[PDB]
Amino acid sequence: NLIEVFVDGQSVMVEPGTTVLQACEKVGMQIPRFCYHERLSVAGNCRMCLVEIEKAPKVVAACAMPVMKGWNILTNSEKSKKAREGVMEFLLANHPLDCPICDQGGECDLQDQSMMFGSDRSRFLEGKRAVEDKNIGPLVKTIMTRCIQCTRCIRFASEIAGVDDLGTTGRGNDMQVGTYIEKMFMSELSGNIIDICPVGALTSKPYAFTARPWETRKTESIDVMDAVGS
Amino acid sequence: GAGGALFVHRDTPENNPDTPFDFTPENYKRIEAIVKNYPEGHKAAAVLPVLDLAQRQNGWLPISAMNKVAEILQVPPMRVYEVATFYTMYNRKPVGKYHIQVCTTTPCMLRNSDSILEAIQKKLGIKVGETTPDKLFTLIEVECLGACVNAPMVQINDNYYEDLTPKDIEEIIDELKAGKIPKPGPRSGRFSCEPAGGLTSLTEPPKGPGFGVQAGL
Amino acid sequence: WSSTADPLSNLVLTFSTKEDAVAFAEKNGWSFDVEERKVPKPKSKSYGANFSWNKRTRVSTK
Amino acid sequence: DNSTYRNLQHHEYSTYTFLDLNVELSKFRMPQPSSGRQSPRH
Amino acid sequence: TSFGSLKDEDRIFTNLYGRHDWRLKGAQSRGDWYKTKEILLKGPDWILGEVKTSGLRGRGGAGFPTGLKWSFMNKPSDGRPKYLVVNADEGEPGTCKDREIIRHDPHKLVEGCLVGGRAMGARAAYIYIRGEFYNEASNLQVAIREAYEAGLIGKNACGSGYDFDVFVVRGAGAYICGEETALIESIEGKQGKPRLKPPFPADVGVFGCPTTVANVETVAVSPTICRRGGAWFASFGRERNSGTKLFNISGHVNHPCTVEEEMSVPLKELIEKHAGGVIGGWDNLLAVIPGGSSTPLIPKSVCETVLMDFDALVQAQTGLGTAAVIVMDRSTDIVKAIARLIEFYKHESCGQCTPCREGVDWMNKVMARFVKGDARPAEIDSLWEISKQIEGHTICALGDGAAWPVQGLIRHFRPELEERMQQFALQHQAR
Amino acid sequence: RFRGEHALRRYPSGEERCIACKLCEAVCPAQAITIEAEPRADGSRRTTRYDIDMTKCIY
Ligand SMILES: Cc1cc2nc3c(=O)[nH]c(=O)nc-3n(C[C@H](O)[C@H](O)[C@H](O)COP(=O)(O)O)c2cc1C
Ligand code: SF4
Ligand code: SF4
Ligand code: SF4
Ligand code: SF4
Ligand code: FES
Ligand code: FES
Ligand SMILES: [Mg+2]
Repeated sequence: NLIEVFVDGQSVMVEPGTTVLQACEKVGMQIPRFCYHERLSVAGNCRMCLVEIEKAPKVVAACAMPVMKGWNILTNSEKSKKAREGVMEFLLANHPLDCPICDQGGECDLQDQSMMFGSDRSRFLEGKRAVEDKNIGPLVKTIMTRCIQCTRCIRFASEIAGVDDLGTTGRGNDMQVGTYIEKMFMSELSGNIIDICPVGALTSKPYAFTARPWETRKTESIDVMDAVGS
Repeated sequence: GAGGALFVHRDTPENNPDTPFDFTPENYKRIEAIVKNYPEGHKAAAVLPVLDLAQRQNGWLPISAMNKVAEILQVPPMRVYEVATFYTMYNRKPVGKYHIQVCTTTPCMLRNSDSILEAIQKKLGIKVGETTPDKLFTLIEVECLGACVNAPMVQINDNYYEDLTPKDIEEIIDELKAGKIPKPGPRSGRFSCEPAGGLTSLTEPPKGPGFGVQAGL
Repeated sequence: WSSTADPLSNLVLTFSTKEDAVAFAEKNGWSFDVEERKVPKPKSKSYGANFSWNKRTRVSTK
Repeated sequence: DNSTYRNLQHHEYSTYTFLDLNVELSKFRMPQPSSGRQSPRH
Repeated sequence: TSFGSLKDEDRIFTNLYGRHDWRLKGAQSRGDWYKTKEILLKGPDWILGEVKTSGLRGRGGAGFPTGLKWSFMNKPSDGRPKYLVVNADEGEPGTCKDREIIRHDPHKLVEGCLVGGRAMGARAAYIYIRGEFYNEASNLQVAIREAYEAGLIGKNACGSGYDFDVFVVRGAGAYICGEETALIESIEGKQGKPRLKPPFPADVGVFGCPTTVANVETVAVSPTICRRGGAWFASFGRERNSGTKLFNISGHVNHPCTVEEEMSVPLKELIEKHAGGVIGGWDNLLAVIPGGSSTPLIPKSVCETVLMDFDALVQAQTGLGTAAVIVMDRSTDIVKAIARLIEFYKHESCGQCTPCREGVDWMNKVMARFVKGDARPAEIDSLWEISKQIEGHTICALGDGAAWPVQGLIRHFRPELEERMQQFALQHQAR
Repeated sequence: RFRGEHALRRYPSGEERCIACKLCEAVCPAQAITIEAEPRADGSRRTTRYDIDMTKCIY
């Protein structure tokens, strides 16, 4: 049966196996995330979803930690805010200054979560990392200096598209996502990696540089290319 | 400290999917013995031993060898590439006959490990990551090799040469290039991790079976 | 440039309830088409499923 | 006697010593358990 | 009460230094493979109780009750195989005890694997040995072959009706794959990156089956504890810190070595007795790292009166770790040594998770600037803050272990950093 | 600091500075800037249309 957990002191009944992130979603709080996608598996590596339990001295990964009976989740606590600020500091410390020339532009999760949960200043006084750009076909443009190594494309590729040609080569700070060979990621479901990439590492090549998210008007229609009716 | 080695593959005449590589029948027997050390339905667990065997046979790991291993184990070539690039004992680039790996971590750095490295560089006339012109020696720096108490030490084709001095390492290099195989082990007169001055423990004969056996046990 | 002749092109109104929006449209006299809200269904996420002993959910990479 | 190093058998090993020993041990092994499928991709 | 001066009759790891025969005959000359059938007949619960009474704690880093872990794995079967994984990826910079055990007491290791497998109800034992130890792995395989031929392992092991297999898995060079979950991932033929907890390895381990990861020294001392009591093992050491320990003394010491002693021997007596003391004498000692790179450093003041013990070193803002004692004398660059350790952690980082990846690279760069003084005193607190941001926010303990040496250096040698910065500022402003 | 007629600058090499990021268009209070961009022949992110209405600009 349902177990009772507490989010900021508010009681909520959740099924066993529910994670902290899903419990907060039920109570109406959206914990920040970079690697967690509800349609993909759980990775737990970006470390952006760390939250504080009231009596636990260690922060837990909300996207991968199942809730226990009588757990109080402090989403807006000082430890949670400091953890978010530190993780955002690391990500932006290694990220490049490409926002004006980046198609992600005003619809970037790194920008929005930096503005909402991260600090407004940089303590990084060293040199940044530059990564060679790969080529995976005429549809997806890869500028991999902007990759945050969140492994969404790898998990999507394998699980959803049944294609296992994406992965991480090397280790440490020099870990790179790619094919390791000149192989085109050509599939009928290839633009979804453009969608799910939280940063501008993977972007649409036909749409490149044409517009910005705030200018466009959104019209909700359906698809006529096939009989699925997407 | 940048590694200096790329993690991307550019096809070359010497390294391409058409490069000839295939296991010998003895290596196929070894592979079939390795594969059945793991539960059925988990053949992917043999990727590391099979890649190690391929490297031992060939001297290094070409992309064709990686593809052959992937085909043999029915695992994705991308997964094989991930393993090969992650693990540092796999040579994705041709190396010399002898691969000197000098430990340069702090327990060895406290003793004169820089002296050993400098002596090796002077003896061979190469830098810290290059290869001799005759394709005989390659020299690299490595992290802890697990022989800290015998620092400084080097590893040459899975052979530990410990308690080294510049003269000792020069002698080892000369013996290797002559054709002989130097005896691995400490070069300071010690046989093992025991203290150099003398045995401060285990000075008496070991007790036989059933020395302090519990009453019931 | 992009010209227009429709005064109500940029007019978007915000309502807290579908009933409130319907009442406003009815009292103002415009026709209306209502689209029901679509909320994502609950999903069972489990990190331990990535290492299943006999199931296909096992991941080949991390 | 406690003055001679008895671990001298390792100045004979070759490239394939470990794998040859693994091959020899194959006879003494026991049947491995099965997952019911040939691979997670099946 | 005082501790130290362990007797050879009580030393568990006989044949250390390899002065006797390591074969099956040599091990059987000692107490190895004695009444193992009787131990197996006594069975799992008795062995677990014996271990709990002996109070053995983990010898491969974090000190956890081995009895508690094996009791965690003592749950009833649910139709899945059971595995004991013996960790022998001795990548810690300062540790050689596992190498010595494997190379000189392989039959002790095999008997311990069998006893632990019986205690946990495990069908198989995978000994994951690092790839650089080729000769050690070959000796281990020879010992396993001798045991199989003698019938000590296999089907009806020791004539007790318990089937048990022992395999050896040679890894590649990965200090991260030394970690338990990364060890499990590397055995499964993957990259070898640590998992998240839950699920714990006692519930979902290698191949998705219940597995227990145990250290070479722990499993090797298990059968000696079983044959003997465990009141004896508890008698050796303090109340909650019991047994004997292998210490690897290295660095600026007269006689670097590996020795076995009591679990609460004072550090000063250990150094002055089993290693000949510091090269320039005890008054020339500068710092000691008691547990390898993972544990912080302590100055001479702390080292003067401190016991090589878990709780004793915890109260000294340190940790016992792997009992690897690195000694640094007054004539060394402590900043450069810690920077080299941080560079080691940078190279030996799996790169999976953002805090350790980015922060360890950042700390490496900061320390590289520090060793030459090309910095400002306001950056020391920034380095402390980023180290605190790395610690506790990572998947595995490598990220925590990469920040503790930095914290220790900042806490005990901040004047050195500030003086070097002042010297660099004077040198550059003279232009 | 005086603000008068508008101008588009160049780098010392002669390449245009504008990268078609539309921040000026987004921040213009009077909506006097119209920008349309596409990749150049060499793949650069450059503008094709950059109009300013000086009867709508408030300077
Ligand atoms: C040889 C060896 C190397 C280890 N390396 C690491 C490491 O790099 N990082 C880490 O977090 N833990 C490391 N550990 C600790 C393991 O994660 C785990 O705590 C240990 O293997 C369990 O053994 P124990 O119960 O005997 O302590 C290592 C342990 C051993 C034995
Ligand atoms: S991915 Fe996001 S943060 Fe990075 S350059 Fe593009 S817009 Fe900026
Ligand atoms: S390319 Fe994008 S989706 Fe893939 S790991 Fe990098 S940031 Fe994530
Ligand atoms: S802390 Fe470092 S070594 Fe451990 S999982 Fe994270 S990236 Fe890997
Ligand atoms: S679009 Fe506007 S703000 Fe952006 S670079 Fe061009 S002139 Fe500057
Ligand atoms: S969202 Fe949980 S660690 Fe990434
Ligand atoms: S530090 Fe060099 S062998 Fe360990
Ligand atoms: Mg995108």
